[PDB]
Amino acid sequence: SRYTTEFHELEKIGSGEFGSVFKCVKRLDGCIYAIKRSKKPLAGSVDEQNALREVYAHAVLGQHSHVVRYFSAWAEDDHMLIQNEYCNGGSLADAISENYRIMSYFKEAELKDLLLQVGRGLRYIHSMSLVHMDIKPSNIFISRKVMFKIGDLGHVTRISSPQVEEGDSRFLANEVLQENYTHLPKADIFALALTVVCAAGAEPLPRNGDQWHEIRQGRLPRIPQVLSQEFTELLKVMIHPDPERRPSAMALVKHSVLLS
Ligand SMILES: C=CCn1c(=O)c2cnc(Nc3ccc(N4CCOCC4)cc3)nc2n1-c1cccc(C(C)(C)O)n1
Ligand SMILES: [Cl-]
Repeated sequence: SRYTTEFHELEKIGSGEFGSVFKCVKRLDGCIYAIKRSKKPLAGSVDEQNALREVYAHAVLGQHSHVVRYFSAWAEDDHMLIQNEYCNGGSLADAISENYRIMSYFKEAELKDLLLQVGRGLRYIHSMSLVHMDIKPSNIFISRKVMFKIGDLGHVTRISSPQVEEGDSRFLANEVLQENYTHLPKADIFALALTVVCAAGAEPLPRNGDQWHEIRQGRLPRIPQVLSQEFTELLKVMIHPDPERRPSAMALVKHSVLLS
């Protein structure tokens, strides 16, 4: 078994319908990797398509400091395995949860730094004519003096040849729900805005109903902390009903409120 042979299992760091993810040390180089191990999905199924989007996403992407690095992927024992960079700070979701537990928080300064860094990742992905389509706190990973990296490329698709498996409904732009895929990069921007709103301490986001529509009308959820009217205005325009009014990733990373 390549998995057993090449790696030693240290700790389970994820589990779900996707299988499990393990912190592993690679015997040859002594480095830590995050390795996802899943039942090989039924051929011609949602999970296979999702799985194919991820491998073929790296085929295009390669390497960037704000995208979780991919090293290898293989299949054995009717399981599939993908070997990714290990980010020692867990996901933004874990960090948000821990903030609530010990009652800490991300400074506004740190919200802007999160926005800029994930923005740089998106700028790169979009420049390769791809879109992530599942930006949310659980898919942003932290290396710790802090690097935010975009992970979980299973929903990644082409801009020009749009093939869309919808992301989490809590972070999903209305136009994607309306099967309008003419500006998918702006759907990532919408989701990033709500991701920062979660980090800023907002209540849990709605999965549907009134509050869900209220957000897609361009109204931010309640943020309990003191954010400048200017940083707020940036987050508001990022969830603009009209996706063409939302800034692109490249406009985002060059925005004044973010510099630097
Ligand atoms: C290889 C799979 C994707 N993935 C990375 O590329 C990837 C890269 N880095 C870390 N670092 C890290 C993650 C959690 C912890 N915690 C340990 C204490 O309990 C709370 C979780 C610590 C480190 N994780 C990564 N991944 C990971 C891990 C778990 C779930 C998932 C998904 C599939 C999105 O649900 N992904
Ligand atoms: Cl666009």
